[PDB]
Amino acid sequence: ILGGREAEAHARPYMASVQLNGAHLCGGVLVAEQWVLSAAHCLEDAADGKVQVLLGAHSLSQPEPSKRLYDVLRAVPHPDSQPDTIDHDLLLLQLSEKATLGPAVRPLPWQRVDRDVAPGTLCDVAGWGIVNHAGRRPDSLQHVLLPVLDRATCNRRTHHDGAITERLMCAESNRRDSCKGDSGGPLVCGGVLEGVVTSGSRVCGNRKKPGIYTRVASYAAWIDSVLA
Ligand SMILES: CC(C)CC(=O)Nc1cccc(-c2cccc(CN)c2)c1
Repeated sequence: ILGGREAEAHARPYMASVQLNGAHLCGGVLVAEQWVLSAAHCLEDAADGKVQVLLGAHSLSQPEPSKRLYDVLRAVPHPDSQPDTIDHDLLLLQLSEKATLGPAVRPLPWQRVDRDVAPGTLCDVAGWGIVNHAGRRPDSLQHVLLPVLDRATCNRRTHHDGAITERLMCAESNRRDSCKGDSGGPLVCGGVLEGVVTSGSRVCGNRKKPGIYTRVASYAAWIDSVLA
């Protein structure tokens, strides 16, 4: 998260760190007792690494009573996701067991009704991704409020050039932005999960290249079907 602030410890009890070989790789969101939603691009290149999900965390390194590391039983990428596109970039991770629910570990309800978030609406984005242009990685969870950008402006030639489908939304990226290591984490509007961070492009914090988020409501039938 560029241009954000440290979050309040455990105020986002849905927040998950998706880990490869003991290190934070991607954000994720606890959406049911046994399932975490993240981005499909995260698991390309996992190949024989230890894939785990850290729940109940604030600091990645320091000990905390609520922190617990879970193994993944099953990972289900959306079947139309591909490494060279930004489309359908969702991943569902089934934990080895039901997560232990508590003040610091709780699922976040997600939008099932396919309606665009209105432009200008401020949405909360959180993660352990990099926090500046010198590559600094934070120890503790960061967050930022970003205004939703309307799809037609997002789709102009100077911005993302028709790439933003009805299944994607954008937010302003002017010095405040999701960045490397925030992928798969939550965009929350009205207290509900509306988006999952994705990227087509390496650039962060450039007004001309808005952040892109996969609209979970757009995949509501697929999500339900995998959760059953
Ligand atoms: C960590 C893997 C999923 C590989 C990957 O995609 N890396 C990578 C590198 C630089 C910027 C970003 C990136 C992420 C989230 C948002 C944005 C821009 N808003 C950029 C992403």
